[PDB]
Amino acid sequence: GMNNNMSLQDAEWYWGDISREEVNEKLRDTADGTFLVRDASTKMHGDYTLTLRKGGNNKSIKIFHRDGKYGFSDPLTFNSVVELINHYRNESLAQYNPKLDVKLLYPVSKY
Repeated sequence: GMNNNMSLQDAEWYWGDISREEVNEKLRDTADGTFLVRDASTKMHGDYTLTLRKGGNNKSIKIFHRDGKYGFSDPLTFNSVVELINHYRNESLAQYNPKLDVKLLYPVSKY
């Protein structure tokens, strides 16, 4: 019984662990809505870093992973950027953090 439930590993927007330099290439044109997920914010509840464009600049708005999962609006159970992004871009980014309301509506990927 091969139960092949592939929710999220490599979305056409998602990265995981990168720098500013490939955030320079993806956050080039933009001023709003541009997710990717870099490193450089790893300590308390959150390893990788949902860097979002705000008025021309790459602002690191890091995920609530806790140990390694996904769930910001959820009690640490969502487990997929693809559904932790469907629910968030079609609603509000004041459900994640109420200091911004954009809603991840312009992410990039190289070409």
